[PDB]
Amino acid sequence: EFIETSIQKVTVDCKQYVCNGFERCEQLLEQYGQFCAKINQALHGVNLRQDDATKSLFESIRVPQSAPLMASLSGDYNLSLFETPGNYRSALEDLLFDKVTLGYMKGYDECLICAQYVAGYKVLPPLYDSNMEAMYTASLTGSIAGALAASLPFAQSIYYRMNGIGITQNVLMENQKLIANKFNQALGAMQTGFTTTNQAFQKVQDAVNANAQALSKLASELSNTFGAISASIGDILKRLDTLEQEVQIDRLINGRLTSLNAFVSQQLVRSEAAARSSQLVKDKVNECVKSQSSRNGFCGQGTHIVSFAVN
Amino acid sequence: SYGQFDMNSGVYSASYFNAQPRGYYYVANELEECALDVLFKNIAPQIANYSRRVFTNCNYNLTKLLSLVEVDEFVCDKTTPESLATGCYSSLVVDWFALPLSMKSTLAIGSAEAISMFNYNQDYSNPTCRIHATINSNVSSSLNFTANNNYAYISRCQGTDGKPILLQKGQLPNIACRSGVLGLSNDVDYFGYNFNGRIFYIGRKSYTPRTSEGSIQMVYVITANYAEGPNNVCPLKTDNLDSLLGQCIDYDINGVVGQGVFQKCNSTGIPSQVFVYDSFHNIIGYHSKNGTYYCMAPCVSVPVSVIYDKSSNSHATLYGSVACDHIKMIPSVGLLQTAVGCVIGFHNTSDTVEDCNLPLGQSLCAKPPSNNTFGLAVMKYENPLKVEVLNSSEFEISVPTNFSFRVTEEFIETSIQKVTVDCKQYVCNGFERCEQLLEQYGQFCAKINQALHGVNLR
Amino acid sequence: LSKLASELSNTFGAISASIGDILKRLDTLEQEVQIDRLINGRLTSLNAFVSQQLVRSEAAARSSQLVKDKVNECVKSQSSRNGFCGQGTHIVSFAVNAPNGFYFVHVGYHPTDYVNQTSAYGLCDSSNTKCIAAKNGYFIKNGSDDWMFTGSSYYQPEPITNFNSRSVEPEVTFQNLTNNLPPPLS
Amino acid sequence: LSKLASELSNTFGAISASIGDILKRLDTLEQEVQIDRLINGRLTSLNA
Amino acid sequence: YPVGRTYANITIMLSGLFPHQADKGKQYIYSMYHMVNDPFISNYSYYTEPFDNGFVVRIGANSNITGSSVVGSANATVKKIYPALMLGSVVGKFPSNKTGRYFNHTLVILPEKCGTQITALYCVLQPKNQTNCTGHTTYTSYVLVENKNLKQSLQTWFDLKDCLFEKKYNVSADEREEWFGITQDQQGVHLYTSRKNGFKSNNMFLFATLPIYERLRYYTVMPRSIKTNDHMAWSAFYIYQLHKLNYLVEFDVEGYIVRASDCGANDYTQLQC
Ligand SMILES: *[C@@H]1O[C@H](CO)[C@@H](O[C@@H]2O[C@H](CO)[C@@H](O[C@@H]3O[C@H](CO)[C@@H](O)[C@H](O)[C@@H]3O)[C@H](O)[C@H]2NC(C)=O)[C@H](O)[C@H]1NC(C)=O
Ligand SMILES: *[C@@H]1O[C@H](CO)[C@@H](O[C@@H]2O[C@H](CO)[C@@H](O[C@@H]3O[C@H](CO)[C@@H](O)[C@H](O)[C@@H]3O)[C@H](O)[C@H]2NC(C)=O)[C@H](O)[C@H]1NC(C)=O
Ligand SMILES: Nc1nc(=O)c2nc(CNc3ccc(C(=O)N[C@@H](CCC(=O)O)C(=O)O)cc3)cnc2[nH]1
Ligand SMILES: *[C@@H]1O[C@H](CO)[C@@H](O[C@@H]2O[C@H](CO)[C@@H](O)[C@H](O)[C@H]2NC(C)=O)[C@H](O)[C@H]1NC(C)=O
Ligand SMILES: CCCCC/C=C\C/C=C\CCCCCCCC(=O)O
Ligand SMILES: *[C@@H]1O[C@H](CO)[C@@H](O)[C@H](O)[C@H]1NC(C)=O
Ligand SMILES: *[C@@H]1O[C@H](CO)[C@@H](O)[C@H](O)[C@H]1NC(C)=O
Ligand SMILES: *[C@@H]1O[C@H](CO)[C@@H](O)[C@H](O)[C@H]1NC(C)=O
Ligand SMILES: *[C@@H]1O[C@H](CO)[C@@H](O)[C@H](O)[C@H]1NC(C)=O
Ligand SMILES: *[C@@H]1O[C@H](CO)[C@@H](O)[C@H](O)[C@H]1NC(C)=O
Ligand SMILES: *[C@@H]1O[C@H](CO)[C@@H](O)[C@H](O)[C@H]1NC(C)=O
Ligand SMILES: *[C@@H]1O[C@H](CO)[C@@H](O)[C@H](O)[C@H]1NC(C)=O
Repeated sequence: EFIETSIQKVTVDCKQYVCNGFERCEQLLEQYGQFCAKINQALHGVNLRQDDATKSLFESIRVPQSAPLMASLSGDYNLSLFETPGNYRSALEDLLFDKVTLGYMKGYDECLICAQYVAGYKVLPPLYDSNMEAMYTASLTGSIAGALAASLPFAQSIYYRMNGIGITQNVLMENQKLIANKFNQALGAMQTGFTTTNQAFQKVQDAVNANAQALSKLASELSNTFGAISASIGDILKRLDTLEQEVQIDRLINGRLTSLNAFVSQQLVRSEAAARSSQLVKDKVNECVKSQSSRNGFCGQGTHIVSFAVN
Repeated sequence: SYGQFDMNSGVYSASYFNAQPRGYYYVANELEECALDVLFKNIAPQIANYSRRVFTNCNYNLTKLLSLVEVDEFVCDKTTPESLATGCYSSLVVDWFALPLSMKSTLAIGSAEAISMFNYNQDYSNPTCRIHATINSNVSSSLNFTANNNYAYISRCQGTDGKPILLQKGQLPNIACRSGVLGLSNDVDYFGYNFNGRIFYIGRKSYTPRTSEGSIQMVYVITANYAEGPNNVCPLKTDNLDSLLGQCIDYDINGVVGQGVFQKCNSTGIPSQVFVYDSFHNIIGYHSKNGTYYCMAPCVSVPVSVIYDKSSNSHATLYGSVACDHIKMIPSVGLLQTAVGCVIGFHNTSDTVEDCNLPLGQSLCAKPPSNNTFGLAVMKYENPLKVEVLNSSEFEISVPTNFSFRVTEEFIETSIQKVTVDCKQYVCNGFERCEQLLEQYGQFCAKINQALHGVNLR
Repeated sequence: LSKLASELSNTFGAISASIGDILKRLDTLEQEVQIDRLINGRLTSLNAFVSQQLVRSEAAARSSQLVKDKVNECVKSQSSRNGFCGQGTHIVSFAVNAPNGFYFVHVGYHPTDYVNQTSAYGLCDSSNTKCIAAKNGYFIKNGSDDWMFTGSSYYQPEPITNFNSRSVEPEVTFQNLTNNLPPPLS
Repeated sequence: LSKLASELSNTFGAISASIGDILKRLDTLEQEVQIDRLINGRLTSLNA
Repeated sequence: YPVGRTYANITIMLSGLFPHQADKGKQYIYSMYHMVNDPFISNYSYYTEPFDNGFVVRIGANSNITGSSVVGSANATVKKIYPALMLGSVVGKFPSNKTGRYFNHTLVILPEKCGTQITALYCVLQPKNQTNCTGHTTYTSYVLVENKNLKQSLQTWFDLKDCLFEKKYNVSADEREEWFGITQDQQGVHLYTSRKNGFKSNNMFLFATLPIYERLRYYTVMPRSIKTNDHMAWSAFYIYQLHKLNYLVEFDVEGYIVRASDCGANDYTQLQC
């Protein structure tokens, strides 16, 4: 299961988007009334809300105790996908960030992002680094197999998980090697063949594609003529007189401000969805990961045994 | 930008700054002078059979032409005569005929006379300029401008079925009716015509294009095509490439102006047509006359941000992804390199902080300046108390020995402000004119009132 | 409300934002155009406010559901799960009113100082006759194979009785003892 | 759905809410302005 | 191809004048002299198809292969042969009650000197009064003949008066297929050919703008035969009529078009556009 708990932190300014730096368009925007300061205030508010939500989510992720050695070696099951070692990143997180079509120290000197920089908007970096996020995730492992805190081997913990489901002691002690083989077979079946036909990876790619499509639309509403003679304020300035320039620049300003307001409303709606997604992620971590659930359906289909969380 | 003095402490975004264009470039490959003297050289054509010329790859000098005419009225859409003498366009199409100023409203848009429907019908899809010019007697005698005293226009063009033949926009008149009108020598209103088997009904009505003093009145319709390619029709009115590269530079190449940076890219696209465009109709390419392909880009702004600190009154500047190199080459419009970007303030510190109310980006903080500038603090993870896994039957536990209560305060906003807006009182201010225009605008106040009533009831 | 009431001073590309000023200054065929621009701007602002209220209604409804859950879980009862009612192990919760919402006061436990100790899965006698296991606690040793009982959240050892010890099925992973056995194992 | 289909009868400042009515009445230059106003109104309704 | 600009490595929804899907169009074939004297020709020249927005022809397809003579009883290889086209404004009836007479200024296109030169004459033709060459009730279709300047045959079949620009263009002699399109705008008539900008693909570019300000409404294909026992066969050129349609094309690294869906052939192409 994948739960998208993030929104893109995007800031747009006043005059680089509505105008292209011409003093005529800036003067006609100042006579048009003051709107873009509201845009900046709203975007700053939603970015601050998202950063505080991320901080609260990762505060709720944190465990008081952890066993780093348990995930690496102790389990007879091949749980090396969640074993952490450049990047302190597990195998599953590397597979996720590698098999999708998704840095900041020299992003200007590269030149898609430069198209955003000329269009008049940027994508802010996340509050936590990728290494810090991966290490916060890796700290969650090492407390999954702990309590019924006390550090436990993974095999004994799996025995205690399956004892309360309804499998008795003699059953599990009779064929424990078959249990390990079944667990390793399920983990290997998940690891291989999950990049072409599954709903969760399709949802990951859909979220990334939607986050790209929002910026693509925000940059593509610059070429709309909006009923004017041209989409460039330079051509309107050069071609028409000082009395008909006002009408066409007014139509252009109307179009760009409508696009900006639509993007701001889209960001608000996505933030309201991401807050609920963050609450659901907190609930799933505090129910299925650190403990064993008693209610079916809330931690996937079937009777729950164990759960892991990765970035 | 925000409009108030007292500001909460936090990192903001404080608008981009562009690089001003330093220099000039100009190619404007040389062309031939126009043949516009033909507009004043031969006999003035009548409206029924009016001449049309198309000028391409041409240069014209407007002062020499306008020294010969006296403009009485110009009607222009999507363009202006001031722009025609300064700007360069792709193609020029000129129609001209003789017409007195007493019927200057016959060619007006929306007229219902015989000229607008059986003679030259103007096309409004490209920028046009219909000019009513009067040529006086002295200049007309100088350039051998004469009147034939036989000027007429088609007043009826009917087929065999007794219905008029409307003329499509921007086309020459119907060849049968034009030939029938031209062949006659008098004025008729309903006259049969035998056009090699076809039975056409035509009507010829004459007019006088001169005046008492002998000055001849003319109508000059000028259509200018602004196309996406290079502009080769220019009015008559610095350095070389690779002396400039990577600098924002305004163009004057083939009548196309703008701003941006040139670079020497590999040849891409067809070599004949000069410019190369993308999907968003933005020019990105340029093929020189020497075969060198210059790839073109906009000169890109620098993304900046401001870190402000109240209770210390300190402001610092961060750059979004800009390296210290691009800080040094161009004006901004110590420099510590950071994973986010170079900062003009700040001082380095070998410090860590558990949490920061002033985040900078990827796990970087900005502590308040309590030497003389901010301190670049880096947040890093603290580790939980590690517990070892034991293979034996005895396992390590961690039983606490002391504790203290921690009060957690949570606020959950579960209400919205119940607001109702009077649409008539908000859109208008009680004026009857605005109320009538809102009523003719289509009603919206009922839907607004229903929506607010629904959300308040919910 | 400030953004709603600040759109009355926006000219929207007209001569003035006062309809009376437009009425006085301009003729009719331009009066309709200027008032049309004003009407477009004001109706766009009104529709933006309507969409804002409709968006905030869903967040208010979700927060109302969350407040109901928190009141029915952490206030009237002690929550077994951790993290849903504040940081730490929950003790008690008081709910009070707030401006446009509810204010929650959760009282956690938050252990401060920890002791590193070892413990077994359970204590059994000789040839696995009958074995016991801890009930809300852990088994601790003084160092001379003297098994004692301690709490799961505080260190104060007490002798093992039949009341904090629950009988469990024998296994192989338990620790077998020989001398000074606890009274439940005798 | 009722609000979606009720914006077809909105004149939006134009002379008539029917494009066929505008086409037979006004000239070529005013047709562009009136159809632009109508297009803006319908697109605003669709985006809403 | 788009006029005046180049696109590269992109896919554009652009609208203009293009032929639609399928639409094999009219199929025209020329033939040798009857096997010596009495050159063999087809029904053309009595058909005046409407010009509409314009047309585009496939020049010299089905060449370099083994085919068959139209009048011959045996098989022979086929080479590219350039069509000669008539374009005019008003059509009427001949004195022999046959169709194909153009009563005002007409544009003819003639390839000359074994395909080395092509000319465009805007040359209004009077019917010459002779025994069988467009006389009184003694008519067969005019045939443009040449040995193994076609204007001499035209002046034998027609009378030339008020002739204007005789623009001549140089085309190389080759057996590769080409394309040729005629489009009329308010700037005049536009001729398109595939030989400009090198010869790499089947796309056509603007290469001539003849000042034809009269609206062309009809066109016909004048018959042409070659004097040549010997068995020499000639290729086929197909005429496709343009339409006011919309397309979605794809550009490669070079300024050329690889594939181009037609928005309206079927519903899936409507989605694809
Ligand atoms: C467009 O056409 C006009 C003609 O009306 C050009 O104006 C001409 O400009 C030249 C030089 O600027 C003038 O020549 C000068 O003449 C004086 C004596 O009159 C002489 O002392 C100077 O040394 C120089 O030779 C010329 O007189 C003037 N023509 C008229 C009628 O005044 C104009 O230059 C043209 N535009 C362009 C861009 O060339
Ligand atoms: C029938 O056979 C003849 C062989 O003489 C074919 O002519 C050859 O056609 C190919 C088509 O790819 C030509 O290659 C191209 O040549 C151009 C020339 O500039 C070059 O730029 C391209 O990259 C490509 O290499 C080839 O040159 C041409 N041969 C000659 C001597 O010109 C003809 O195409 C065949 N016709 C059919 C319908 O198959
Ligand atoms: N004078 C003359 N000219 C010719 O072109 C000719 N062609 C043939 C036979 N050659 C041909 C020419 C074209 C196709 C043909 O039309 N090819 C395909 C197209 C398939 C498709 O549309 O993808 C076909 O329809 O089979 C077949 C045989 C015989 N005698 C001739 N004689
Ligand atoms: C109708 O107008 C056309 C175009 O202006 C005239 O055609 C010109 O006639 C002169 C004199 O014969 C020639 O020198 C030009 O070459 C012709 N130009 C073209 C484009 O054909 C035509 O003479 C006019 N008709 C009448 C009856 O005057
Ligand atoms: C001018 C006639 C006055 C009396 C007409 C009375 C009634 C007919 C009603 C409507 C048609 C009016 C035609 C207007 C033509 C003027 C424009 C022009 O010619 O360019
Ligand atoms: C666990 O699985 C991975 C991939 O399936 C494999 O590379 C690794 O060797 C396995 N570990 C074992 C079998 O111990
Ligand atoms: C000083 O800044 C540099 C930036 O490259 C960094 O590498 C270094 O760790 C900093 N010194 C500290 C934090 O003591
Ligand atoms: C303890 O002794 C019992 C006696 O049968 C045995 O079953 C059990 O396995 C022993 N446990 C260990 C850890 O040796
Ligand atoms: C053309 O565009 C595609 C789009 O993904 C790109 O992958 C490719 O590198 C580009 N250049 C080519 C094909 O030379
Ligand atoms: C030949 O053309 C004439 C037109 O003059 C037409 O009537 C006849 O049907 C045509 N015959 C064939 C076989 O195409
Ligand atoms: C067409 O030809 C006829 C033949 O006499 C001539 O009278 C007529 O003027 C011609 N058409 C034009 C437009 O000149
Ligand atoms: C065309 O070819 C002829 C001879 O082949 C030559 O004299 C003439 O200059 C050529 N014209 C052009 C434009 O190449």
